[PDB]
Amino acid sequence: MERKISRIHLVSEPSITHFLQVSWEKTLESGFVITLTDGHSAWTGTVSESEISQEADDMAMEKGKYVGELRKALLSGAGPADVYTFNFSKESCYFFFEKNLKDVSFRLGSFNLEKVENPAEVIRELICYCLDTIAENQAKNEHLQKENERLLRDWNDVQGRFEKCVSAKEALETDLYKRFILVLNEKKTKIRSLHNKLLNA
Amino acid sequence: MERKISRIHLVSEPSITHFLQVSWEKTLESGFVITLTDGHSAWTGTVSESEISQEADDMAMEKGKYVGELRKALLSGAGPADVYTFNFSKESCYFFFEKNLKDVSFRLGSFNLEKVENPAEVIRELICYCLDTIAENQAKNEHLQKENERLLRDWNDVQGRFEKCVSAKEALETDLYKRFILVLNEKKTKIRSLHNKLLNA
Amino acid sequence: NQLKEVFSGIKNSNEQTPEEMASLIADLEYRYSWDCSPLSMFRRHTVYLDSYAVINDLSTKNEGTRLAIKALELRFHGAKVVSCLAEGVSHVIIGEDHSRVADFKAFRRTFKRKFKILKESWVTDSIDKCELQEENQYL
Repeated sequence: MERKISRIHLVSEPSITHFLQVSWEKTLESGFVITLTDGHSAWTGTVSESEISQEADDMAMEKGKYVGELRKALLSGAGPADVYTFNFSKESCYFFFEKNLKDVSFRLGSFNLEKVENPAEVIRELICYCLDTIAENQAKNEHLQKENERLLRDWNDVQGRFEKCVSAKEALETDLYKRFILVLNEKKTKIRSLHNKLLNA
Repeated sequence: MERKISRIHLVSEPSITHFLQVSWEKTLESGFVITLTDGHSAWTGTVSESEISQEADDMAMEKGKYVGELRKALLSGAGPADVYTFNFSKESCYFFFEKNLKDVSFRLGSFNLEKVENPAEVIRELICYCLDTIAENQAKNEHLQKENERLLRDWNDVQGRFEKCVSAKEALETDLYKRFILVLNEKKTKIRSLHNKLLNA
Repeated sequence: NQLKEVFSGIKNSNEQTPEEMASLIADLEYRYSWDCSPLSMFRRHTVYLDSYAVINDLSTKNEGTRLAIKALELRFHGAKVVSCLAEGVSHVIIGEDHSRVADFKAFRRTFKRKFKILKESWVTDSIDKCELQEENQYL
């Protein structure tokens, strides 16, 4: 069970903004439930799998593209170049959404909703869910920050250890090579002395 | 500007949850605004620095301690060993909260809230603020998770690099020692040849 | 065992300087053709990193990235990591940030001796091979 909340500004009433929550079990292919609210009244509707199939058949549109467009519009997936317009009529209890492109609008979907007996329950549930999600996000942020701090400390420890290793390697190399060059210089001096003695005799 | 929402259960109606939001400019000491809503109607009130100071003086406690207790109560900061009772008389439009403690009720605060004629606007504003907060938290969490993944990858890379470096360090000494022994043996052969030539001469 | 005992006999020797020690090491490698060893093959080449937000400044270190560990690995293998962009620099490594490639090219043109532009992935790939891969594929 997953629910997503979005804000829509109806062209009929641009000043006011409505909140629509869509709840689905696993995917929208099997339908879902949409609840629209304005702060004073609420409407509810169901788009169960049968309704989605009927709409797709009526529109003669591919199911994959249908679900993709639903993801883009209902879940607020619209891109920068994609604009969708929603219009809800309470007198007819209808709610239809379309896409505007190249100054021409293509109908995308239309549903029917029934006014709930009382909106207070819907408002309270929405606010409770929002607060719970905020608390969960706060907890996740704290945990991620602690993990990031631990990881940064570990990286600093690694850097220090590698610095120590490279310094030790360099020191060992220079010391051993200095000893070797000293020994070789002594050997070369002896070689030169022996060569001079051989030349003498 | 800071705001904090919380859920409470009024003793008058222990069946629904009322959402109260406390908004303060910079700190709770300077004052705050309390807005309580049950999802249908909203009551707004304000408390200033003078009122808080008078309340602290009346109850004979330090201003800091009283402010801390007020934050613990209203802002949902209650710990494990504490409980508070909030009651709002709608007929008198009088809200007040007390600290229940082992069959002893202590009045903690009391305000007079005036019902607002447009609860829809405040409900929509609260919902919009919650949506913005959750969106910002989700974006921050995603960014932090990406940073953590990057740091983990870097840590694995550097750890493997250190493993290889330390593995090669031990063989470094053996290799240079073998090279030194080889060159010294060559010098040994040269000096032996020179000595043999000198003896022959 | 004899060589170890002889080396242990010497007490200490700290009379030379890093430049003199590097020159002596390079001379020994050239004389005895010891350049085929897996390490110390970067000794003849000086290496620079783009770890500073502003070129030739010692107060803007960008520590906290993969560049530092890359430089440390290069130095361990034998590369001479130099902190001042002298005219004698021969190898320069630039990471994912290519903003200052033009400045590096201009500096290379100005300098009498040109240093080939190199990337961080080249050394990362070359460590496993322990050989100097052609820079034409990583310019």
